[PDB]
Amino acid sequence: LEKDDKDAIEEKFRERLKELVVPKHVMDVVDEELSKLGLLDNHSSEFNVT
Amino acid sequence: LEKDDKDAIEEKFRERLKELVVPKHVMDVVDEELSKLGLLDNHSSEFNVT
Amino acid sequence: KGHRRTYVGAMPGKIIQCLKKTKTENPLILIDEVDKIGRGYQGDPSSALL
Amino acid sequence: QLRGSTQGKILCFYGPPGVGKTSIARSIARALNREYFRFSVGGMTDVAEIKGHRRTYVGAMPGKIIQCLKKTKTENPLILIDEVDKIGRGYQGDPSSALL
Ligand SMILES: Nc1ncnc2c1ncn2[C@@H]1O[C@H](COP(=O)(O)OP(=O)(O)OP(=O)(O)O)[C@@H](O)[C@H]1O
Ligand SMILES: [Mg+2]
Repeated sequence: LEKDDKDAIEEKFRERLKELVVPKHVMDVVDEELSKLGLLDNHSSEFNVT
Repeated sequence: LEKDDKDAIEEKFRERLKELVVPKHVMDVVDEELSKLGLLDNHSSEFNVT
Repeated sequence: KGHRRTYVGAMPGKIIQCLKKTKTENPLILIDEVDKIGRGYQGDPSSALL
Repeated sequence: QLRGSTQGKILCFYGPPGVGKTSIARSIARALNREYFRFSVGGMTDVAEIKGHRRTYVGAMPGKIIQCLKKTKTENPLILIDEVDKIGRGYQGDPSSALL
């Protein structure tokens, strides 16, 4: 199923970040907002801004 | 019981407050803001501001 | 640039309409009134236009 | 080369117009092999172009330097601010302080 429009976003952004030597400071922020993006409704304005 | 809930968000603040000794004056304002925070539906912009 | 086809009425941006209405891939597009572009919410779109 | 790892600096060319101050920037960028980018500062008043936005606004996008980071994959591009001499400063509150 290619209908997934939530965890697909999670895996895409999580994969894009691997190569960089991320500072832990930003790593915490990106992880938190990933956790917040992964629970939200797909079509709310909050999901698009996130 | 298992799985995530809003009270976990309520909790991570509380624990952050548990160590440092706050003045009694601000001990209330945080209390009422917390008690308000649970009742909101999470997608409302008011939840973002609070 | 156009919308993300999530928002209401998310028609493609103007260049795509010109590509459709002209029904050929090599129109002589003609920008007009360039002088007073800029100072939007984004500062200006001029970068993308460049 | 003598002091180990790569490092930044600042410089300021100055001279009569049309003498080639700009072309040498692109040539130096090709010589040192780091990526190039440039943007005017002349006449601007608000700081948002150098400073993005608060992102609670409906239309905000990160300031242009962050776009240049998004394109210039390098974390040390040769930015070239240009024509600072006629920096816009007529608005109340200097953007130039943010530049400093
Ligand atoms: N020393 C030089 N050798 C070859 N070409 C030159 C030289 N100096 C200037 N030019 C020519 O001048 C053109 C623009 O030069 P440049 O933009 O550096 O002028 P400028 O002094 O930067 O003007 P301004 O500073 O007002 O932007 C280029 O196309 C370049 O080929
Ligand atoms: Mg020049």
